[PDB]
Amino acid sequence: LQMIQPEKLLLVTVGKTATLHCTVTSLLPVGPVLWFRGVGPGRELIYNQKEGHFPRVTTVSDLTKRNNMDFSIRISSITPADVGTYYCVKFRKNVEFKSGPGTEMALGAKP
Amino acid sequence: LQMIQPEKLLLVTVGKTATLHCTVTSLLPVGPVLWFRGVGPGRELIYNQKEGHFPRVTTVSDLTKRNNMDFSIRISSITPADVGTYYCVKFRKNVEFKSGPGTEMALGAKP
Repeated sequence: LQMIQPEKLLLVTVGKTATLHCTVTSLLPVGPVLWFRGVGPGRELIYNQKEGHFPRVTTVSDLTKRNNMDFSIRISSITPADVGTYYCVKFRKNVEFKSGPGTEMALGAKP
Repeated sequence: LQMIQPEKLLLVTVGKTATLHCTVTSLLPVGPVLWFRGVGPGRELIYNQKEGHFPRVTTVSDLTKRNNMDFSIRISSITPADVGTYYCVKFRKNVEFKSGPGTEMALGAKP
């Protein structure tokens, strides 16, 4: 199982919706995929399919589909507060199993 | 009519599929949306819905839908040759009507 995050970095501007791409290369082992900003114990939960309310986040694909492998998310209304590295992380049934390499979100000036 | 490209820059690595996002804020005037790499007379056509064959390119949404406003594309198999600024451009029936601000694709080292 690999957690693929094709984009190392996104440069976004304030107000935009940013899409963070993540794919899994295997449907087993069984477990949820979570999104976090940062690593280590202080990291922030960004999305959990399993449960919770994430009003700024939507999923590109239907995570409840049996053979879904797309864990990409859209985060709306980006502010300077959102800069960081976002990790797509697979858990086993929970304990962390594998993490993606992270996608850095950086903030840029409007054209 | 605005041509929105939320991401100023994508840092991608070799072999990845990169997604270039573009949305139009209006369905009129009538005309096709093309993708180019670069600006000016020397610019390279990257995608044309109207016609042509672009084996490395797929569209995120169905461009033949009446009320489609999503002109985002996926370019597979990125190499250093793909670095540049990609512009989503609306034509009128053709003459260029409006361009997006461009999304730069840069190449990064693998994690």
